Amino acid sequence: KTLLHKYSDIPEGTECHRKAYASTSIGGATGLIVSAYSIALKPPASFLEGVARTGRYTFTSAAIGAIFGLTSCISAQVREKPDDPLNYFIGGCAGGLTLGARTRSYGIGAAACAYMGLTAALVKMGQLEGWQVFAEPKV
Amino acid sequence: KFYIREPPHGSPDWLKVGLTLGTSVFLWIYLIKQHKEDVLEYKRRNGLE
Amino acid sequence: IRLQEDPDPEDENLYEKNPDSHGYDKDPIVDLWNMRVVFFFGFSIVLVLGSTFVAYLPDYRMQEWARREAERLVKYREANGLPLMESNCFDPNKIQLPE
Amino acid sequence: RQWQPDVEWAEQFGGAVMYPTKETAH
Amino acid sequence: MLKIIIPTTMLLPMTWMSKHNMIWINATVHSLLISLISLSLLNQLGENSLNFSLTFFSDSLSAPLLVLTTWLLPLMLMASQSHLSKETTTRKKLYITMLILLQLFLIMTFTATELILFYILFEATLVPTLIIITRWGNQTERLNAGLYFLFYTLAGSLPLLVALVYIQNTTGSLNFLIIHYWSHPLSNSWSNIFMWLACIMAFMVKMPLYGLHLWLPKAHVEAPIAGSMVLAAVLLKLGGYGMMRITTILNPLTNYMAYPFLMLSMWGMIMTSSICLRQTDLKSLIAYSSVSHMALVIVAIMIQTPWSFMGATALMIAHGLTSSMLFCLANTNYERVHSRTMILARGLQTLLPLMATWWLMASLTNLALPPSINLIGELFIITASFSWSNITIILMGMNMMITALYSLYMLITTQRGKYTHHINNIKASFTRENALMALHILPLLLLTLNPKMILGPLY
Amino acid sequence: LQYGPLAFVLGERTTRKLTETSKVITVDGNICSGKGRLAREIAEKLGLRHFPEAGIHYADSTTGDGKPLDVQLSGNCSLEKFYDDPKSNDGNSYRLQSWLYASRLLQYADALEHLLSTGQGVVLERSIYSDFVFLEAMYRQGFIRKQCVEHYNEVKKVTACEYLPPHVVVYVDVPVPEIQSRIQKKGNPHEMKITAAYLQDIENAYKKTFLPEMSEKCEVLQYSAREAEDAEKVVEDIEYLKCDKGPWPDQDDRTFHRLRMLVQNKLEVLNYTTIPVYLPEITIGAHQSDRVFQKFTELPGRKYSPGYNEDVGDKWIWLK
Amino acid sequence: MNVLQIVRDHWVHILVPVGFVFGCYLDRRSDEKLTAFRNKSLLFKRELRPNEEVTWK
Amino acid sequence: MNPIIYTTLIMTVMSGTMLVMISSHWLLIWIGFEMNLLAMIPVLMKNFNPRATEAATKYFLTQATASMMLMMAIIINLLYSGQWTITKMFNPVAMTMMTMALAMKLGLSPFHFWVPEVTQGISLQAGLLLLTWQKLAPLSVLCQISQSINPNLMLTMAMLSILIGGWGGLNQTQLRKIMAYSSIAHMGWMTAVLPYNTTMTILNLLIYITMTLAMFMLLIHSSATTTLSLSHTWNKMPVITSLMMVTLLSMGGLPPLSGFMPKWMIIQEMTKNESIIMPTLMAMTALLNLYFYMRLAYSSSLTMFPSTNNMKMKWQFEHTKQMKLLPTMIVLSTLVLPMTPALSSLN
Amino acid sequence: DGPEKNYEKTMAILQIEAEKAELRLKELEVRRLMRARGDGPWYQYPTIDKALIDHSPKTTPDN
Amino acid sequence: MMSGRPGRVPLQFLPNEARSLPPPKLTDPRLVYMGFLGYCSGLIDNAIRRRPVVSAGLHRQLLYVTSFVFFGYYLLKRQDYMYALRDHDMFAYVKSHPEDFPEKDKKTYGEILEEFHPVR
Ligand SMILES: CCCCCCCCCCCCCCCCCC(=O)OC[C@H](COP(=O)(O)OCCN)OC(=O)CCCCCCCCCCCCCCCCC
Ligand SMILES: CCCCCCCCCCCCCCCCCC(=O)OC[C@H](COP(=O)(O)OCCN)OC(=O)CCCCCCCCCCCCCCCCC
Ligand SMILES: CCCCCCCCCCCCCCCCCC(=O)O[C@@H](COC(=O)CCCCCCCCCCCCCCC)COP(=O)(O)OC[C@H](O)CO
Ligand SMILES: Nc1nc2c(ncn2[C@@H]2O[C@H](COP(=O)(O)OP(=O)(O)OP(=O)(O)O)[C@@H](O)[C@H]2O)c(=O)[nH]1
Repeated sequence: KTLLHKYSDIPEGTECHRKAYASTSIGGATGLIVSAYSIALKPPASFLEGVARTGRYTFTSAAIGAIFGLTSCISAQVREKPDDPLNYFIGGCAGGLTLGARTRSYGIGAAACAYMGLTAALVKMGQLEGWQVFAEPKV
Repeated sequence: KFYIREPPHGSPDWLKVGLTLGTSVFLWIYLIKQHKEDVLEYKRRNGLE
Repeated sequence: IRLQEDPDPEDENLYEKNPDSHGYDKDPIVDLWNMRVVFFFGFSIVLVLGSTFVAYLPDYRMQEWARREAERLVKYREANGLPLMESNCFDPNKIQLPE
Repeated sequence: RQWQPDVEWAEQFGGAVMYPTKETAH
Repeated sequence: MLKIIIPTTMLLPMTWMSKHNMIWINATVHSLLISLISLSLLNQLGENSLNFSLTFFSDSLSAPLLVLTTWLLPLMLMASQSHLSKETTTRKKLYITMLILLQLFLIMTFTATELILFYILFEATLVPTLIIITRWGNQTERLNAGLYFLFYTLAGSLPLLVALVYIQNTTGSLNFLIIHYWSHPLSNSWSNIFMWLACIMAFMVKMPLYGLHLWLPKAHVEAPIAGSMVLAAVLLKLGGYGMMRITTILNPLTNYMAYPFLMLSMWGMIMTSSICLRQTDLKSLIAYSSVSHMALVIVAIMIQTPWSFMGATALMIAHGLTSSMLFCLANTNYERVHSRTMILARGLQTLLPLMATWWLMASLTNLALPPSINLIGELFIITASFSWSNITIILMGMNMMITALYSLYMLITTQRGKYTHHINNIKASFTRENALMALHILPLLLLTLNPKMILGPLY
Repeated sequence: LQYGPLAFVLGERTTRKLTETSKVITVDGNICSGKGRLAREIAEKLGLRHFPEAGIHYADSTTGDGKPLDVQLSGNCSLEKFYDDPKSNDGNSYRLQSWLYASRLLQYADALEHLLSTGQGVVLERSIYSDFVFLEAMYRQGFIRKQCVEHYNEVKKVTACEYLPPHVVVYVDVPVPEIQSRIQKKGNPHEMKITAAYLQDIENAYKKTFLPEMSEKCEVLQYSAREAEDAEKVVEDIEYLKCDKGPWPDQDDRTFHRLRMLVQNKLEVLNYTTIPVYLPEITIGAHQSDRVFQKFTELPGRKYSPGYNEDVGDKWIWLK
Repeated sequence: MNVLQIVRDHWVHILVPVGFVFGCYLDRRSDEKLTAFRNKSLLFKRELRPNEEVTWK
Repeated sequence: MNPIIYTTLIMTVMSGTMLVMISSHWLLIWIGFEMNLLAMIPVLMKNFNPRATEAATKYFLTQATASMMLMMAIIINLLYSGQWTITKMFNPVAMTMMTMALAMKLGLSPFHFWVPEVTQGISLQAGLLLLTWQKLAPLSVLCQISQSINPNLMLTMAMLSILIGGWGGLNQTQLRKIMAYSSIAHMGWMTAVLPYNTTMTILNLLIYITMTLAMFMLLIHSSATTTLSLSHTWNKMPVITSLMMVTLLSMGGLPPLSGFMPKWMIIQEMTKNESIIMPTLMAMTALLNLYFYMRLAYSSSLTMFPSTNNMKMKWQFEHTKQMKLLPTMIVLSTLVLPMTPALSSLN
Repeated sequence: DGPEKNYEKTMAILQIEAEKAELRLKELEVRRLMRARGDGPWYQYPTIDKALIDHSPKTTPDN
Repeated sequence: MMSGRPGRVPLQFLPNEARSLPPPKLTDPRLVYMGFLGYCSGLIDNAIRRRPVVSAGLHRQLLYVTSFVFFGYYLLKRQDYMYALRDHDMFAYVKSHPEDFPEKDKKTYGEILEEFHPVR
């Protein structure tokens, strides 16, 4: 997970450009994966609009990835609180708002604001405490 | 009587049912003796009697 | 006619078949017997004796035993002049407080 | 009597998918 | 212990194998008999709970609820043999089977000694109630109603499952005594809050607090009479029993994390009681009233004060008996008018004079009029809450002020006033309905003489 | 035992029993045309099993004592009622046709079951393949709504596809003025009021549809009234075919074993008849359907499985 | 007096009562396994009386 | 198909699965998979309808591809270790290689796309065999090689199995497609615990076996394939719809019914393995299965859907089937929670 | 009955629960411990038996 | 996990050395529940076949109780075996590994400093 390792290596609220670059790379790769799937299961009748479909998906996912990159890092920089889970929460909601902008609907943006912001807090909760999702076999 | 034809289970299938009692009493008499033989062998093996 | 269904049945009045109807079931004799059960095995054996049973239940929560101990304990304590109930509970003399 | 399902409820559960769309319309 | 369980389950073969028309009789006989035996369990010692075995034990909290559930069991049979008379014997037997199977689970969970054992039949009560609400419910939206009631509790219960097994792998056994004696100070680490949230939300859902309560109006209204009573008089109270039991290992985390629920509950009771002031449906109005009383217990349990627990157990029972009665009031009126709108049948007192009385102490009991057990509950809780903070009495007393208006609001709209001209099917009340109503009110005033029975282990 | 898979494995075949007297001959024609009379004569003169026309209570005839059960308990439709008001709002017309289609479809299975289990040919009146002539007739004057056709067809492909066509079909050709002649002599006031149009509309659908498209898979011989009464002439005509077209002169023991599987299971043969497509004439609501089912269940004999009803005298219930 | 039928229709009434007397049996059987600290806790442990051998059953 | 031919075809399919579970040599493991495949297709071809031909073709293409892809995992392990013994293998790429190779046979990940469609095309009895017996053989290999698995890779495959398997189930009318989506969801539950402790992977298997035998043979007894067709069965035989709703509730996992026993033990194990987020999410997705479970239960017996006048013939006749082992199936599939500590027998 | 019955009986309940509680905590520790080290009775993952080794002289000395 | 312990002969439902354990008593509460399952199958068995449930084929459900009881009984002995086996080699391990199981110090609650949080 070297690409994911980039985000973890950069200290929170420090070198915001690096964190934004690391974050948008995560979003871009994630958008590419889902876009490639969508092309597969759903046939893009003409090739050119197929590149349009994957362009939209990648552009969106990068935007959420990028916007969460700044908002998380600058908030920790501004408030001098790197451990605070709220840093990701505002960033999570900020990312959710960008999704609403891309889909042009307040309701979906509001829904993405709450859910992504909550998850963004939770993942930071896990990083601080030490939560493991894919725990190795211990017993 | 009511149904004009003798339905397949309308008569007591004597050969089959008599088997069912036969196996069940076998199934039981095996169990009690199996419980019995397990008991004193466990007692003898673990000391006791 | 949408579906071949039946019209909504009309709520029968148990009274107009038998004026003494008690509303427990249609048949009069069991209805009268249901009266006996619901009252005899309701009010009679549960509310009356059950109340007396719980009312005359033996000492619950030791509400009076503690009183008698307190009277004896308080009578002991002020007789010697020491305070009638210490501010401390687990005697500090044994306590081995860290540093 | 208590309400029971009718052709409105049945056709709600009838078809290719109870959650339909234009793609699944045909 | 066993002296209640086997009689309850052995009651099931009786109903199935009884005569065609005697089902209601013999079931009612021994359901009341079971109540008598349960009352023998009501006795409690000083401090040690009445412990029976590794599998079952009772304390001063479980016993009052146990006798309440067994006491309830005859009442649904009494309340249901009017809208199920025109049904096939098998379905009647199945209906009775559901109730006692439900009631059997209630004895099990309240007497359970292990939290997981408490947990297994904690949701197992849902299956019989789901059948009762769905199959024998008399409405259309009961289907969506059952789904709302089922999914809400599961959505809260499953986190408890993950939380509970985590306790087992970390602190050995989950025996209620072994937890209480080996309690350790829960830390403030950010995992312990999610620890705290999971151990609490499960009991939150089936104890409707503001926000997590929309299932109750849909649960109560579309449910049949027997379903409504069992759901409102015991089912909303498994959550209550859990909190008094499970908050042993949630301190001092309960001290700081209690705030969002306390504000939600204290404000919610004002909001919910306000809904009661303008409810078009009589059953819904009673249902929302249960939210207000239950939300009061939320503050009661979550303050974690000796007095607060005591008043909780007082409102624990008194609300259940009262809410069951009011649902009986609505049911006894419903089939005569075949509608649920309150203003449909006004001026019932001039037509049915005794029901005017039965509705009257019923409204007074819900009013927390002293010395009814409801007043002992609310008044005890107010003092405990007031010690916690002086401001809350503004919220606390306001609820009583709102509780007054809507309680007599149903009284004036239905009982008093001018009788409706058009209706002409209102027959003189069957003495079954009358007998059942006294079956509810009479033990309530009988309990007034001995609050100590239902005050709880904190007493 | 039955034709269960153990029977076929142990040696129970189907081609051994059947012989040249194994045919699915159907005597058929217009209303009251005397087809049933000719069908009996063919049955007697060939030693060939006869099947009378399947009425509303034909299913009732098969089950229990064979006593026709109540119309409410079996049919929810009356042919005499259909005569009075063919376009009644209750849907007596289509309910009559659909129930009749099921009854003859059951009759078709009973014929095949006896034929395959005995090798003796079967003669029946108005095989299910010819049942459409009435529905077509009941559709021309609007006795049923248009949608009844599609549902009746929808049942037809999902059922009649597996049941293979007869060997030779006997047709009693009878002109409408003749049909308008006898039905007065019948006397039953319900069948006097049959429209000449209905007798016409069955005829052409019988003529231009039933005979030609179905002729390519079995022999068709047309007889008017005189050649209908001549039992001697028709019977040797029936014997004087090779019977090449049709699936029957192609299958082996494999299909017949499978065919007797479906036919022996009396639930399966009409399983697709209770198709879940909803239309007002045939759909019955939950309350009415449930109450009737209780009324059906409380009847003697039907309370439990056959041979398991103590009321009729099923002794040894505790041992069966 | 019709006893061939009062038994058939009223034999159900004995089910729960024997269930209760049964329920006491397992209640008074399960406690035997729970003997363990019988007259052992120093709060209640005391000198055993001349004739009885078990303080609490 | 001749019953003697049918019996032999099933006999080889059973033996092929039996061969897999009893082989210490990787080649023989492959032999069992292919010859089980070699006799699975004709059973799906028993009805011989164009839908079945589409179903059988789909089933063969995915299974043959997975089995052929399985060979390289053996060959690569051979190449780097020279060991044909089925044990902890010695190559991460080979370990990765077979894990999706076996997963496609089970159909957990997007690989699962063949599972629903093949069940739709083929008959109810064949679907019962495909979704119950044909899942023992791929599971047998995973149990033996569980110690070598990458935890991240397998847990993911399990996650999307319950995730997608439960999610699409809300949008299925045909009961056959509902069962397959349930199967994919249940596939995740066993596979998730597989790296941690294999004992209750088996425990989930026999239990999940019990309902699927219970449900499918109930459905066969009903002779219904659609939700509406199932709804009409209340009129004919209301009792069967009653048991089906018990199993529907049980298979959903509500306590104290049997279906709660696997999930409860699964959550307990990974909780012991410090994985506590992972169990919680699967439990949340478990309600997704319960929804269309309730929808079927609502349509089957909890409510009373309209019937058709043509149902009256069905009353007169009776069922000729013998539904062997159905009585003990549902009882063993609905109330066995009190006998939970018997799982140590599997160990 | 007397409070002595409930007092002594509950003491036995606590004694049984305590031993059960500590055993489970030991069981999770041992299961973790012997899974890692592997020098334990269970968790012994299969190996290849040394019996299946051909010790007879081969056709080539270098063996 | 006991998947490869030394001595496990494969396909052995009840190994011989398991006989050194107290056999399940013939009326073990677990066993009678197993007998319950056999009966509960019997009642529904007549239900599907539409027979007089309780009083229908006394032979049929009688065999069900017998079959479930025996298959239950042997299961219980096997179940008791593993739990005894699981505890046995457990104890043999901890004596063999004293260093990994320190004896925690004996301090009464008097010396333990457990901070107190008021409820206020
Ligand atoms: C701290 C390190 C990380 C820092 C950066 C933050 C994380 C990475 C950036 C955010 C990633 C999650 C947000 C969603 C990204 C993908 C969005 C996407 O695919 O949008 C397209 C589409 C939604 O639109 P649609 O429904 O198709 O409607 C329009 C139809 N014409 O999509 C669909 O239709 C399908 C549904 C959405 C796609 C499936 C779910 C994708 C996300 C899964 C979790 C990813 C987690 C990444 C981070 C952790 C792992 C590295
Ligand atoms: C865990 C929670 C509960 C889970 C399970 C819940 C199941 C039901 C849930 C609701 C289901 C949907 C709604 C109801 C559907 C009803 C289905 C049905 O078919 O109903 C009608 C039917 C008519 O009855 P019938 O089949 O004629 O049989 C009568 C008895 N011979 O009725 C029947 O077919 C029912 C027949 C029942 C027969 C019962 C026999 C009882 C025998 C008891 C013996 C006791 C012996 C005691 C011995 C003591 C000493 C040892
Ligand atoms: C509808 C949504 C849910 C409704 C509300 C329910 C309650 C909200 C919170 C739900 C929590 C569920 C998971 C909690 C399980 C038990 C928690 C527990 O025992 O505490 C652990 C808390 O640890 C956790 O990580 C628990 C989970 C935290 C929350 C993240 C997952 C749950 C939320 C998302 C899934 C559920 C939401 C619905 C999704 C559809 C302690 O472990 P630890 O982390 O201290 O372990 C030692 C070391 O630090 C490393 O492990
Ligand atoms: N819809 C419908 N009506 C039928 C069918 N078979 C007979 N009928 C009706 O049955 C009535 C009398 O039976 P017919 O066979 O036409 O006349 P019949 O006087 O009995 O004399 P035969 O024709 O010799 O049997 C007429 O109203 C027919 O339309 C059938 O398959 N479908």
